[PDB]
Amino acid sequence: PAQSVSNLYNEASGFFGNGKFSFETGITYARYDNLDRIKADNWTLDLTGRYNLDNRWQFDVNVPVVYRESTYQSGGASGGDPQATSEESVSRDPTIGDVNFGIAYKFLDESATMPDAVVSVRVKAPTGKEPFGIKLVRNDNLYVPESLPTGNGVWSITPGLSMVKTFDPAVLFGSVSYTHNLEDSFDDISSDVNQKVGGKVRLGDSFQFGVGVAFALNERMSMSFSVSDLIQRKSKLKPDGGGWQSIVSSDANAGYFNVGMTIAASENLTIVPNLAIGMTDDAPDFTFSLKFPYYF
Amino acid sequence: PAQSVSNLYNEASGFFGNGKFSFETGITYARYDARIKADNWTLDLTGRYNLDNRWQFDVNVPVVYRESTYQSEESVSRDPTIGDVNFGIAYKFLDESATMPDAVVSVRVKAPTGKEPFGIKLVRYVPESLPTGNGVWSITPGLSMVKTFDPAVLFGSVSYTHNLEDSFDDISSDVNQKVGGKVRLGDSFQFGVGVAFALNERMSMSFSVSDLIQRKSKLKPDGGGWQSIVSSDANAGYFNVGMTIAASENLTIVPNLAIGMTDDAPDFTFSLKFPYYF
Amino acid sequence: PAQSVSNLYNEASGFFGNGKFSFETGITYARYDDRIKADNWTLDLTGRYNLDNRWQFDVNVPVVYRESTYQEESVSRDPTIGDVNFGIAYKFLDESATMPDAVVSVRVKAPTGKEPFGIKLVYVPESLPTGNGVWSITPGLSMVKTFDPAVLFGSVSYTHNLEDSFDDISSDVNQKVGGKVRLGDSFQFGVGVAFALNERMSMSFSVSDLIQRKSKLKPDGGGWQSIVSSDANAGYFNVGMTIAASENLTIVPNLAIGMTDDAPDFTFSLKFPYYF
Ligand SMILES: CCCCCCCCOCCOCCOCCOCCO
Ligand SMILES: CCCCCCCCOCCOCCOCCOCCO
Ligand SMILES: CCCCCCCCCCCC[N+](C)(C)[O-]
Ligand SMILES: CCCCCCCCCCCC[N+](C)(C)[O-]
Ligand SMILES: CCCCCCCCCCCC[N+](C)(C)[O-]
Ligand SMILES: CCCCCCCCCCCC[N+](C)(C)[O-]
Ligand SMILES: CCCCCCCCCCCC[N+](C)(C)[O-]
Ligand SMILES: CCCCCCCCCCCC[N+](C)(C)[O-]
Ligand code: NA
Ligand code: NA
Ligand code: NA
Repeated sequence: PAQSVSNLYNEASGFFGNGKFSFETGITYARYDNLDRIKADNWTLDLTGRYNLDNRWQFDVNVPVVYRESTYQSGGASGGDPQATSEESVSRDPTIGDVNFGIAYKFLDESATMPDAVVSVRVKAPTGKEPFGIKLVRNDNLYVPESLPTGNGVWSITPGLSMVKTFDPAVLFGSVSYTHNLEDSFDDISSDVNQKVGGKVRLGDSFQFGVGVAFALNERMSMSFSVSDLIQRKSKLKPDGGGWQSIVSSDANAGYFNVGMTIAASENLTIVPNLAIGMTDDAPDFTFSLKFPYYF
Repeated sequence: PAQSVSNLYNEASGFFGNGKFSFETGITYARYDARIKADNWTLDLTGRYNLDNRWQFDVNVPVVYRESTYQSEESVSRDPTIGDVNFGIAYKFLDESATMPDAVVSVRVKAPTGKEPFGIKLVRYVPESLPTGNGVWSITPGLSMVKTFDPAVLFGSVSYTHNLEDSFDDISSDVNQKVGGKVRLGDSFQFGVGVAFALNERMSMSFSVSDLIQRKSKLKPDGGGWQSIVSSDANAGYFNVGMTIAASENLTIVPNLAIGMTDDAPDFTFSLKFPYYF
Repeated sequence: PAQSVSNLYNEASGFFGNGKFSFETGITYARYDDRIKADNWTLDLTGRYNLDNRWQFDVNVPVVYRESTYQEESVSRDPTIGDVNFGIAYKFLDESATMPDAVVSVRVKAPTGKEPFGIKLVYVPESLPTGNGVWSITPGLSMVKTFDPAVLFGSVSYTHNLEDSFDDISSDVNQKVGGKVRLGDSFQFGVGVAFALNERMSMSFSVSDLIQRKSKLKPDGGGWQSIVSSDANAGYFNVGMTIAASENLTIVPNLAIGMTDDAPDFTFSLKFPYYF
C-alpha cells in the first residue's frame, strides 16, 4: 500500500493504522469578522498522542494550546457621532484549551464489498478558560470583553462514525458525530461588571457530518475535497433561583468546504495542509492548518 | 460507454441519453441566513423521455418543505406542498465530433402552481405563511455545450427567463389592507461554465461556476401606476463541486454542493439526485 | 516539455521564460455587495521581456471601468488608468531533482490612478478611484516544483507603501483639508497545486491571503492618527485553467472566490498571454 494511500486513510478516518505510537503537532490559523465590528485572529497549536493497537483499537489524547487576538471597532463615537472612531483590541496569550481523549474501534475492515468503518467516542474536559463570567467593560457605546475564552466550560461526550472505501482511483469517505454537553455550574454567569450571578449552563448539543473524496496522486501525495456541516442547538442558562432560559441566537449552523493534501516527507513524517472555507456566518471566514503526524 | 462519461454528459448538458424513459428523484437542502435563518428542503420529482438521442421531454414537480426562524424568536413553516410545476423540451442540434461540441437548445415552461408570495401578510413582525413558488408563468430558452478534450470535459450553458405579467387580488403584506395589483417579475439571465472528469468506469467529478442576474421587479396597484421595487434586483453566484456515481446500470447517484458566493444565494446547497433508467 | 507544463509554470511563477517577448491582455470582472452594489472591470495590459530565461522586465498598465449602485442612485467611472507598475525578476534557482524553480522579484507601482483622497460625498461619491494614490515597492518570491503529476507552487511578497501628501484628505463637500498619509504596508502569500491534464491544458487550485496593516493620516496642523477599520484581510480561493490555443497564445480562465468581507464576492478573469 503506498504511503499516500495510508496517509489518506488516516486523514479521512481519524484512525492512524500504520504504526503503533504516533505524535501529531498541528498549527491552525482561523479568521473571523448597538452596532460594532469584531475582527478575530485565532491560532491553535494542537498536540496529539495516539496509540494504535493491532489496527483494531486506537487511543488518543489531544491538548490544544490557544492564542487569540480580537479587535473591536465601534463607530460610536467620539462622542455620540454614528460614524467616527473607535478601536479596542483584546488578546489571550498562549493558554490551554479543552483537553480531550478518544477511543476508536474499527468494526469493519474494507473488503471488495465492505468499507473501512470506525466507531469512536471522544470525551472533552473543561480545562480551557470558560466564557461565563467574563465581563464587558465600557468611547461611550463600545463595550469590550476583559478577556477571551479558550474553551466552552463544560464536559462533553461525542460518539462518532467514520467510513472510507476505495473505488479506484476515488476514495470516498464520510463521517458523522453527535456531541452531548454535560450541564455544569459557575460562580458567575453574568457579563455585567456590576453583578455576580451564579447559575447553571446547558450548552446546546450538536450534530456534525461530512462527506468527501480523496485521491492518491503519487507514491507520496494525496489530495482531498470534502464538505462538512455542524448543527448546534440553542444553549440555556439557569440563574440561581431562576428557571432555564434559552439564549436566543446561540443556535448555529457552521458549514465548511475543505481542500487538503497529504505529503509523505519520510516513512515516519507526514505533512498535512488543509484549507477550510467557511460557508456560513457561524464559521470562520477561513481556516488554514498544517499538521505533522509522526510515527515512531 | 463508459457509464461515467454518459452520466457526466447528462449532468453537464441536462440531456439524459442513457436512456429512453427515466425518473429522477432528487432531495435538496438549502441554508440561508439574513434576524432570519431558513432551512429549505425540496423534493424534486422529474420524468424524462429521450427520443433517439435527439429530442427530450420532461416534467418536473417540486415539493417544497420550509422552516424560517425569526429572532427578536418566532418560527414559521410550510409543510410539504407542491411548488411551481414545469416542463421542458430539448433538442440536440449538434452532435460531438472531433471538431463539434454536443450542443442542446431547450425551452422550459414554468407554471404558477406554488403558493404565491403576494397575499402574504406580516403579523406582529413575521409572515403568516411561506411561499412555494413565485406566482407567475415563465418561459426559459436555454443553450448547453459540452466537449471532451481528453481527459477534461469542458462545458457551459446559458439561459434567459422571461416572466409573464400577472394579476393578484392582493399585493399588500399589510394585514389591514387588501390591494389588487399587477406584477412584472424582473427577467433573469443565467450562465455557467465548468470542467468535469471521468475518474473510472462508474464515477465522474465536476467543478463549475454559475451566475444568475435578475432585473428589478415592478408593481402596479389598481389605479395606480407602475413602480419599480428598487431593491428587487439580484445577483446570485455559485461555485459547484459534484459527482456522478453509477450505482447500477439503471441507477445513478448524483451528489452536488453549491457554495453561495453572493448574499442573494443561499449560504450553501446540498443535493442528492437519483436518476433511474427503466 | 509539453505546452501545458510551460503555460502552467508561467502562470504559477509570473516568469514567462519560453520566449524573449510576450504581451498579455487580461480582462477581469469583480463583484461586491444604505446598500451598495459594485460591478468592476479591469483590462490589464502587460508587456514582458525575458532575457535568457534568467531575467525578466515587465510593465503593466491596468485600465479600470467601475459602476457602483447605491440604494437608488448610481455612480460610474469610464475607462481610466490604472496604477501603472513595472517589475524586475531574477530566476535564482533552476529546478532540478532537488531544487525548485525559484524567482525573486521587485515591483514598483506608481500613483497614476485616480486617488480616493478628496473624493466628496454629495449621499453618494462624486466619483470612484482607480488607484490608491501612493508609490509602493514590492519584493517578492515565487517557487514552483514538479512532483509528478502534482506541481506545487507558492509565492510571498511584502508591499511597502511610500508616505505621500494630498491637497484634500476630506470627503466633506464643504471642507478642504490637506494632510499626509502612510498607507499600511501589506503581506501577501499564496500556495497551490496544479496539474497538466494533457498536451494543451492545465488546471490549478490555490489559496491566497493579503494582510494589510492599518493606515495613518496627519491632517495639516494636526497629529498622526490611525484610521480605524483601514486594516484588512483579503482571502481568496482560486480555481483556474491554462489552455493552449496556439503555440504562441494561451487562454487563462480563473475564478477567485472571496473568503472574507475585504475581498470581492467573486472575481472572474480571462488572460491571453501571447509569445512573439
Ligand atoms: C466534494 C463533494 C463530493 C461528494 C462526495 C461523495 C460521497 C457522498 O455520496 C453519498 C452517496 O454515495 C454512496 C456511494 O455508493 C457507491 C456506489 O458504487 C457501487 C458500484 O461500484
Ligand atoms: C470552477 C471552474 C473554473 C474554470 C472553468 C472554465 C471552463 C472553461 O470552459 C468553457 C466552456 O465552454 C463549453 C464549450 O465547450 C466546447 C468548445 O467548443 C469549441 C469546439 O472546438
Ligand atoms: C474545521 C472543523 C470542522 C468541524 C465539523 C465536523 C465535521 C465532521 C464530523 C464527524 C467527525 C467524526 N470523526 C472523523 C471524528 O470520526
Ligand atoms: C499555518 C499557516 C498560517 C498562515 C499565515 C497566516 C498569517 C495571519 C496573520 C494574522 C495576524 C497578523 N496581524 C497583522 C493581524 O497582526
Ligand atoms: C445551483 C443553482 C443554479 C442557478 C443558476 C444556474 C445557471 C445555469 C444556466 C443554464 C442551465 C443548463 N444546465 C446546466 C442545467 O444544463
Ligand atoms: C412524469 C412524472 C412526473 C412526476 C409526478 C409526481 C407526482 C407528485 C406527487 C407528490 C405529492 C406531494 N405532497 C407532499 C404534496 O403530498
Ligand atoms: C408518478 C410515477 C412515479 C415513478 C414510477 C416508478 C415505477 C416503479 C417500477 C418498479 C419496477 C422497476 N424495475 C426496473 C425494478 O423493474
Ligand atoms: C489578485 C488578488 C491579489 C491577492 C494577493 C495575494 C496573491 C498571491 C499570489 C502572488 C503571485 C506572485 N507571483 C510573483 C508568483 O506571481
Ligand atoms: Na450566513
Ligand atoms: Na454579496
Ligand atoms: Na469576513
